[PDB]
Amino acid sequence: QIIEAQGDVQKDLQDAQAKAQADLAKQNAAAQQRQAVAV
Amino acid sequence: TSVRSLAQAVDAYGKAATMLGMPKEFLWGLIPGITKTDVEAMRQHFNDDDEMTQMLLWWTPNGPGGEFAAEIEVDSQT
Repeated sequence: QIIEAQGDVQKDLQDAQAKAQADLAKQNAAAQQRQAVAV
Repeated sequence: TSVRSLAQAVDAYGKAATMLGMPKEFLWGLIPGITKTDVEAMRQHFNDDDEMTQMLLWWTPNGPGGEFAAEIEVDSQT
């Protein structure tokens, strides 16, 4: 039970971390395309 | 038909069970005041699903033990 609780809290922690990383990557790609499209 | 007091017989039998490793099931019928009917009653109801037997089986000097004392521990850990 203790290991399952720790695994669940971890799993949501890395799920939030992965979502944040994906959002950061999307924002970086948007910034890159915005700065590259200008000419 | 021994003329031994209950306290002496009980403590000696407990020491024998704990150290010589005699089967405690047979030893139940040797304490004075307990007959074969009492032994059969103990055997029939020793692991009942009711809360009474579960509480009295996993009993510790600092409160009930076993799963009852494990539930509070896992709740605190959670």
